[PDB]
Amino acid sequence: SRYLTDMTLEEMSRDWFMLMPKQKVAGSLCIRMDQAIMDKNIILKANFSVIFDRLETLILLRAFTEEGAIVGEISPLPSLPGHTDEDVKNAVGVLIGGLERNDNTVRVSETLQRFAWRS
Repeated sequence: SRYLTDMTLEEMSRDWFMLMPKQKVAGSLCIRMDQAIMDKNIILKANFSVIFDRLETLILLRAFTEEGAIVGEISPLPSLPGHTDEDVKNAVGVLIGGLERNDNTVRVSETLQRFAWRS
């Protein structure tokens, strides 16, 4: 599989904090985000494996503000016996929705919007 990423090697490994922590689990993927963050522009970016540009498995997804700070993450449990597009889609619905309720403008990367929004 090729690793396909919307974020750099630095960004995908960068550690972060939440001023107001929130967790919800959808798709058996843990969505973690900072509820304090409001009105900002955010880009959702992922790091995942693909087999010839078709998603195999999400590895990690992070939401970055225009300030460059990570303000959210979607991470699978490292113990799922399979993976579906629907899992990632439902989890992206949690993260976009929480940010949107906090009035943020939410952008989605080129590949993420295919398998987690158009699917």
